Order: sequence, then C-alpha cells, then structure tokens
Amino acid sequence: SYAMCLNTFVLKKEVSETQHGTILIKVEYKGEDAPCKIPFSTEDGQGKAHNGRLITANPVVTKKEEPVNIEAEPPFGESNIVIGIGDKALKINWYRKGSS
Repeated sequence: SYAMCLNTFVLKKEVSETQHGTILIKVEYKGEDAPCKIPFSTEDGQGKAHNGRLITANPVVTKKEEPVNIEAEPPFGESNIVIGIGDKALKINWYRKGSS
C-alpha cells in the first residue's frame, strides 16, 4: 500500500548473520516522506542485479525518528545489499557461506 521512500537511510549498527544465513540490518531514515516502503536490492561488484530477498518483506519506515530492523537473505558468496535508491543509497558488502 505504501509508496517508496525516496530519501536516505543511515546504518545504526554493525551488520550480522544468523544461523539461517540471513543478515540483520538496523537503519534510520532521513526523509520526510514516511510512512514509506524501504527500497531493497542486491548487486555484484560492478553494479548489476543479484539474487536476494527480504524476510521482513514489507519493511517500512513508520516514523523518521524510529529505527527499523530489516532481515534479508542475500545471495551466496559476495554481494552488496543496497538500501534506498541511487547515489546515497546505503551499500553493505557481505559474504554468505553455505554449509561444508
């Protein structure tokens, strides 16, 4: 239902990985257009799309002043999780291993 957030996000703490190989990301939003949907995508090193998905999966900013906890399942190996759009988007590099 919500439109996309068009502004910038800030990372509030160290990123971390769960047992299921999902990543936990805590962000704060710097725009005035909340409530809005958090734009989420994944990229390779040279900037082309990749194979990641949200677990939260309707992650939204309700109040600008209030952090949002995102859980995401990035692709295997190295990827860049991108939160927000364009330049200024937060980009988090991560390497996901599967089981030996």
